[PDB]
Amino acid sequence: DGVGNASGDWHCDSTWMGDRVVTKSTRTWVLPSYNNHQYREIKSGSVDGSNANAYFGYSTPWGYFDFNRFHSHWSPRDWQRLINNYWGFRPRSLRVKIFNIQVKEVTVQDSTTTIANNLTSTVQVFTDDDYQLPYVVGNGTEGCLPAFPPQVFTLPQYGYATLNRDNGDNPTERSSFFCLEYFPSKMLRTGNNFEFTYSFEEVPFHCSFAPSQNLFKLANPLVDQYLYRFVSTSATGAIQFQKNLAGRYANTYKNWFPGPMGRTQGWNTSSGSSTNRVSVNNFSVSNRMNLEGASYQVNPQPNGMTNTLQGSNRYALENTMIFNAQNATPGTTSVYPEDNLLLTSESETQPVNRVAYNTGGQMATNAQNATTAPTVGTYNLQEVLPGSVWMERDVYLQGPIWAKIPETGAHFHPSPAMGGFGLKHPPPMMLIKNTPVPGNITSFSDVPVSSFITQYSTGQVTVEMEWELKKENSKRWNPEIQYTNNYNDPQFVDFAPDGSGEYRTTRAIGTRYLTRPL
Amino acid sequence: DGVGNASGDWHCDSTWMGDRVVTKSTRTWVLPSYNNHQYREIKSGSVDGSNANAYFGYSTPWGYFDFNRFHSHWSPRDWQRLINNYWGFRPRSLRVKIFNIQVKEVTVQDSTTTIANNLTSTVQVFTDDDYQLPYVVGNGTEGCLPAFPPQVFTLPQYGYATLNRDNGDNPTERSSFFCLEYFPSKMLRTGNNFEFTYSFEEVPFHCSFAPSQNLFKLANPLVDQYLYRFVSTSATGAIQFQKNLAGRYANTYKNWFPGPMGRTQGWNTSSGSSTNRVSVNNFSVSNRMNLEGASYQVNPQPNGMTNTLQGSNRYALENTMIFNAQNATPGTTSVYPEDNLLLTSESETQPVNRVAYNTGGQMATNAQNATTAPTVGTYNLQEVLPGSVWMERDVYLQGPIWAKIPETGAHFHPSPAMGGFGLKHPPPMMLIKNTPVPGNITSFSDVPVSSFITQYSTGQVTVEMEWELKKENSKRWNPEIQYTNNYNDPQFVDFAPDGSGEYRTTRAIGTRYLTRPL
Amino acid sequence: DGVGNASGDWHCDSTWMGDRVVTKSTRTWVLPSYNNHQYREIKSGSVDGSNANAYFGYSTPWGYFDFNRFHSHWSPRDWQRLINNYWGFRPRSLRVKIFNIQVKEVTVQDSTTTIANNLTSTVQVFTDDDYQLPYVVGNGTEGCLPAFPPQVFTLPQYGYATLNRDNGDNPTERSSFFCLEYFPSKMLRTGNNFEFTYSFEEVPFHCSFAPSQNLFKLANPLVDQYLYRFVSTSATGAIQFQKNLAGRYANTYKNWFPGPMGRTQGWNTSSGSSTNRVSVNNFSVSNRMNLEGASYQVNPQPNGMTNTLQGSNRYALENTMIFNAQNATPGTTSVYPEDNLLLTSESETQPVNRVAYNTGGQMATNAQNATTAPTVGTYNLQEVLPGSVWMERDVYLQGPIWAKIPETGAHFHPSPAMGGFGLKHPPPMMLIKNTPVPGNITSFSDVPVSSFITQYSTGQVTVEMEWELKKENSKRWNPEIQYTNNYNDPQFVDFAPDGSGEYRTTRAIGTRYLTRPL
Repeated sequence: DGVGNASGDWHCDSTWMGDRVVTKSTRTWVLPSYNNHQYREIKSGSVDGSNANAYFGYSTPWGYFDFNRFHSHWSPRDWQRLINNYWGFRPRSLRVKIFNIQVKEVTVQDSTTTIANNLTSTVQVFTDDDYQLPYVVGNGTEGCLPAFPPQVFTLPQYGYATLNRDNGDNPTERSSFFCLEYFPSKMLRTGNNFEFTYSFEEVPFHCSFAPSQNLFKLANPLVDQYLYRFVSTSATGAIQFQKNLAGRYANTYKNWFPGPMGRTQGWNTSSGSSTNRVSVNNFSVSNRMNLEGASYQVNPQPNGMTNTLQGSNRYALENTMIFNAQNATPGTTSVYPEDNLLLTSESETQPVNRVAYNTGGQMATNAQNATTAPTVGTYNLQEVLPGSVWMERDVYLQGPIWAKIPETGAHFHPSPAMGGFGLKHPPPMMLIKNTPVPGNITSFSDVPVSSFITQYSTGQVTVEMEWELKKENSKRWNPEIQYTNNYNDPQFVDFAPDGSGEYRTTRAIGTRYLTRPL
Repeated sequence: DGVGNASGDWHCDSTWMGDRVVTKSTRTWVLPSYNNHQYREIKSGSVDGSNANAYFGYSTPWGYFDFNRFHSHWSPRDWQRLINNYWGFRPRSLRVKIFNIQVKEVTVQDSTTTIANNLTSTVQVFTDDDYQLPYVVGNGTEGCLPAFPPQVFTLPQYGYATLNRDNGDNPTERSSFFCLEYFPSKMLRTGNNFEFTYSFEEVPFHCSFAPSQNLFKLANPLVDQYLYRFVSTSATGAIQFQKNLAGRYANTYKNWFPGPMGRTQGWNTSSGSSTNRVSVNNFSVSNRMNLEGASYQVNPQPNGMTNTLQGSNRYALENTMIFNAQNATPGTTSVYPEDNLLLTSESETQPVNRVAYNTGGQMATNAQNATTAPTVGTYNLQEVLPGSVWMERDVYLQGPIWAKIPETGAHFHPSPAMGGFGLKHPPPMMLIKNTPVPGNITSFSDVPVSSFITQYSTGQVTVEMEWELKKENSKRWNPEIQYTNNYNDPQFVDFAPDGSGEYRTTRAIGTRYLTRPL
Repeated sequence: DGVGNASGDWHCDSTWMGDRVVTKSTRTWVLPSYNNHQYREIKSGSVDGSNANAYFGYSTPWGYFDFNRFHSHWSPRDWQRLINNYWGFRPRSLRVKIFNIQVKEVTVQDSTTTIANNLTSTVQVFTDDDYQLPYVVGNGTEGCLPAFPPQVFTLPQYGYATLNRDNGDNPTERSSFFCLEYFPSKMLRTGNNFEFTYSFEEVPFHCSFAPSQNLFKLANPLVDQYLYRFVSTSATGAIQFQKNLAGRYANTYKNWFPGPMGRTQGWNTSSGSSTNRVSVNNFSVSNRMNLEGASYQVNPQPNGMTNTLQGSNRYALENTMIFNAQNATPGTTSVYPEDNLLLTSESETQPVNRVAYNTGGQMATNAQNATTAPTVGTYNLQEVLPGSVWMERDVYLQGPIWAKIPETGAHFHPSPAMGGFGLKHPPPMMLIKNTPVPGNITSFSDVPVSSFITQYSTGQVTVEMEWELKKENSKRWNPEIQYTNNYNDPQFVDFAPDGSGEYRTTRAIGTRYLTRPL
C-alpha cells in the first residue's frame, strides 16, 4: 500500500469469555540473511563417540516462525488463572499475521558500517499447508516468540536432516532434497502485510487435574468383598482360601491396572547428593533404543510414569523435563549444577502412574512341584496391558504446545513424550526469507551471480489463538491447592525484569493443581 | 438358457480412471470330484515330533475360489505402474461371475478312458454371506487364480480343522461339524451362469511410500534444544547437566518411539555363508508361542520390525516372507537353497522400525547407592508403548490381499502379520461342487448309494475389483527411485513364458518405492 | 441362439453401382489348436551365415484372419472389368463376420481317431482396435482367404519377433511380451456369431493408368524455346550459346525430373540366359541395408523405378515382385526356374520412372581450369530431389492391399515398397482361438493343468468391402489396350480348376492398362 502508513496495529491481550479464551501476542522479529542466499549440504560424522550423532541434511536460506511454547501466548498471571480454575483446555483456532516490514541494507564500506533502509526490497513468505516439507517445529527447539513481549527475537534458520548411510555423513539413494523456492510464496515490500488462518482438529482436552484417590484403593473401606483369595497350602498340599476383608487393599481384587513402565535410574537431588554415586558418565548407563545400528537416548521416556515420589529428593532424571531459568547462548558446552535449572516433577500423578526408579512388580518364574518351591521374578519394564490406565505428562508454561504425529500409517496412542497435543495436521510451518538483490554485475556469465548486497529485515508478528476450556464442577468441601506467588525474603520479583532489564523466571509452572475423585 | 449359446464373455483388462482403477480377470478352472461325494473326518497325531501338528477336522467334497493374491488381479506392468505413482490404495468393490460351465463324464471302461460331456448334469454354488463357516481363504494357502491368464487351474478342496483334544487326533465335546449342503445353493447346468457382488468396508489405505527421515532425527540440525540433560555426577555426588546442542541426535529429547520388537535370529545370505553357524535345525531354536500346551512357530512375527538393515547380507529369516520363483507340486519335502527363492526385504522401513536381530535397547537393572554402581540391561522384546509409531509390512505382487480378523471380541490393531488388509467381513467364500449322479442301482436299500458316475467340471470365472488410489503430491526436487526392469545379460524375459511355455518370475515386487518426509 | 439354426448365410457377390462397388466373400476356415494352448518363446541364431536371420520372439496359441490380398475380394473377371474401365480406386469400408462355428473333439483312442462334435465348447475372438499388438498382416505373409471360394483354409498362427540382443537369440531389457488373453474377447458356442465393422481413412486413389507421354518430351515439337544453352567454348575461352530448337528434346530445358533411383543388377530372362553370368550367389552381390550391425536384402527396393525396359528380356530381379502360379507347401527350400513363376513387369511406367539396371545419370566431378578438362561422373543412386515425379508400384490381383505405416513419428511419402495403400490405422487384426477344455484331472496341484482334450474348429467368414472408383474421361481417339483372355492352343482354362480340381492361375494381372496424357 504505502510507505508512510502502518500495515497493522499491536494487539496483545487476553479475553476470557466463559468457556473460551482468546489470546493474542505481537512481537518484533529480525531476519538475517542466512547462508548468503544459498543452500548448503550440511553433514556430520559420529561425534562424542556415538554414530547416532552422524547425519546428512540441508541448511536453507530461510527462517521460520515458531509459536510452539505456551509462554508465547500466556502471561504468568493468565496461566495461573487457568490452572487454578479449569479442569482442562484444548486449542481451537489460530490466526497469524505479519506486518510493518522493513528491509535494511547494511554496508561496511570503509571499515565502518552504515545501515540505510531499502524501500524496494521484498521479503518472501509461504505457509506449508499440505505438509510436504520436513516439519521441525515440534521438537523442542529454540527459536520461539520470546516469553516477554518487549523482547525482540531473530528467526531461526530452516534446515533438516534426511537419510544418511550406514551411520555416516553420506547420503542414500532415498535421501531427498526439498527446494523451498519450489513453493508459491507471497512477496512483501514495506507496505504489505501477510495473513493466515488455521483451525485445529478435534483433540482431546488436556487434563489439568490430579487424582484424589489411589488406583488400588477404589473399593469401599467399610464393606468386604464377596470374593476369596488363595492364601496358602496345607501340609496335605490342599489349597486354602480366605475372604477379602475391608480396608485390606493389599489383597483386594482389582479391576484396573497402572500403566506402562520402564525403569530408569534415580538420582538424589542436592539434599541427598551424598548418597548419589560419585562421578558417573550417564551415557554409558542410560536408557537407549537402537534404530538402524545406532544407540539413541530416549529421554524423557514414554508416558505412564512419575519421575518422583512426593516427599523424596530422589529423581528419575531421564524421565524428567529440564528447562533453564536464565536463557542461554548457542553452542554452550558448559556443565551446570541443578541450581538455575527447573526440574519438573510429576508426582501429582503418583496416585495412578508408577515411580520410574522402582521395579514394576513381581511375577512367577516357574512351576511348583512336590520338589520345586514357588519363585518370583521382579520385572523392570512392562508395556501396555489390557485394562490399564495412566495419566499423560503435564504441560508447562515454558513447555511445548503440540507435536506432529509421524505419518507412517500405524501408531498407538499418539501423545508426545514431551507433553502437548499430538496432531495429524498441526499448524502449518511459516517460512520467510529476504529476496536477494545482486551486487554490481557488469558482464554475462552463465554462472549464477554470487555477489549480493547484505540486508536484513525486521517486522512484527501477531498470533491469536482461541482455546476451549473445561469448567471444573467438584463437590469437594475443604479448600484445594492453588498455584500461589509464595516466596520468602524476595530480593527480586519473579516473572519480571531485573535491574539490568533481563527477564527472570525461577519457577516452572505446571498444570495439575485441582483434584478429582478417580 | 441354451446349450449352444455362451453364458458370458472374456473380460480381462484394467482401466485407470483418475483415483480409481478397475481390474478384471477371467480364468478357466477345473473342478474334480473330491472325496467321491462324501465327507470324511480327517485327523492327525503329533508329526515331526511336535504335537502342534496334531489336528482333527473334516474334508468335504467341495472346492472353493480364492482371489486372495495380488497377481490374480494385477499384471506386472500394472503393478509397477501403481507402485511408482501412488502413495497408497485400498479395495472398494468386488464382483465375481461364473459361466460357460461344462460337465464331463469320464469312463475307464475297457482299460481305456473316454471323456464324453453330460448335458443334464449340474454344479452347485453358494457364497457364505454371513460367515457361518470356517474361513480358510486368508491363510496363505495355495489355490488361487494363476498369475498368468492362459493358465488353467484346479479348484482346491474345502476342509477345516476344528477343536482337537489334548494335542491329539481326537475331538472334544465342542468340536463342530458343518454340513455345507445345509446352505441354500444355486444349481447350474451348461446354460446357466452365477453372479455375485460385494463391497468392502472402509479400510485404511496401504501406505506405499517409504520415509525419507529417521524417526530420531526429526529435529532441526541447526537450532539447539531449550532442554538440558543429566550428563554426570561430580565427586560430591552432585548431579550435573548440559544443554542439548544441534545435530547431536544421540542426546536430543525425543517425542516419538519406534514400534514393537521381538528379537529373532539373523542369518547371513550367500555372500556370508561362511559366517553362519554350520548345520543348525532351526525348530529347536526358533521363536515360538505356546497355545494349549503346544509350541507353534510364529513366523513371520508381529508387525513393527525390519528383517534386514539396508547394506548388509544378514537376514532375520523368521521375520521374512519367502516365496518361490518356480511354482511347486503338492507334498514336496525337498530342501531348497536360496537361489530360486524370493526373500522379501523390508529395509525401506529401517528409518522407523527396528532390526529384528539386534537388542532393542538397554534399560536400568538397579538403583545406585553410595555403594552400588548404575547398571543397564539390554532387552530382547518390547511390546507396544504409548506414543510409538511403526510401519506395517508391505504387500507384494505374489502376496495376499486381505485376511479375516477372528471374531473373539477383543483385539489390538487388526493388521495381519502377512500383510494385506484386515477385515471384519471379508469377501465371502465361494464354494462349488459337482452334484452327484448315481450309477446303475437296481434295488431298494435303506443304505445310501455309493456307486457314482465319475465326472468333472470346467468353466470360466471372471472377477472384477475396483480400487481406490491415493495420489502422490510431493515437493521433492531430485528424482525418486522407481521399480525398473533392470536386468543384465538377459537369457530370458522376466514375467513371461520361457521356451517350454512355463511362466517365469524372478523378482518379488513390493510396494515401497516413493518417499515421504516423516 | 440355437444348435439347429444357422447363424448366417453365404453371401458372395459383387455389386457395381456407379462410382462404388461392393464386394463380398465368404469362406470356410479351420482353426487348429496351436501350441497346445501355450505361449512359447521362439528364437533363432544366425542362419544361412547371416546374423540378420537371428531373432527372438513369441509364438501364441492364436490364429488370425488375413484379408490382405486382392484376390480375396475380386474374381478375375471383376478385376479385369475394373482395370479396363477405371482410372483408380480406393477402399472405403469393411465389414467382417464370423458364423456357423463348429468345434470338433478329436480322439485317437485305440490307434484310431474318432471325430465327434462338442456342443458346449467355445471359440474366443477379439479385434485389436487400438493397435496395441504387433501388426503382422501387411508383410506379404501367407494365410489369406484363398483365391477360389470353394477352397477351405486353415488360419495361420499368430507370433511376433521382438527386440533381440547383438544379433543373437537373446532378449534385451526392452523386449516385450504381449499377453493376448489380456484383451477383452467374445466367446462363441455353436449358435453364436461375431460381427465387426470398419471404415478407412481417406487415402489417395491408386492410379491405374499409364502415362502416354515421356516426362522429358512434354514441350511442343513444333515451337522452339526462347531459352539458350551453353554449347561450347571458343579458342579464346569465350563461352558460346545456341538456341533450343524444336523437337530436340535432348537439349530442351526441363521443368520436372524423374524420381528416385538405386541401381540394382539386371539379369536376362530365358531368351537371353546365355548372356547372364554363370553360377552367381546373389546374396553376396545384392543390394543391402545395414540396421544395427546386420545386412538385410531390401527387395523390392523403394518406389520410383521400373524393373524393366519394354521390349527387352533383361530384368532387375531385386526390384521385382515374384509370385507363384501353383501354390506351395510350408518349409520348401527347393530351387525353382522362371517357368511357373509370375515375374511382374512395371514398364508402363517407363515413361516416367528410370530403369533399375542403368546408371541414373552423370554429373560433374571437378572444376575446369586453363589446365584441367571438364570431367563427368556417372552416379548409381539418387534420392528424392525437389520437383521430381514418379509413379508408384502397381497392384496385382495376387498382391497385397494395404500396409501399416510404422508409428515412429517421422516418415516421408508413406507408400509401401510392395504396393497397396499405406495406412496409419489399417483394418484391425482379428485373432481367434479355441478355448481350452481340461482332460481328466483328479487332484489339486498349484501347478497349471497340461492335459487338454484335442479339438479344432471350423466355421465361415464373410468379409464385405466397399470401394470407390475414379471414372476415366479421356478424349483419346484410337482404341486403348485392355486386359484380354489372349491364349493360343489352350490345353486348359486359366483361372479355373483343372482335371484334379486344383485352381490354375498362369498370369499376374496388374492394373495399368488405360493411358493418360502426362
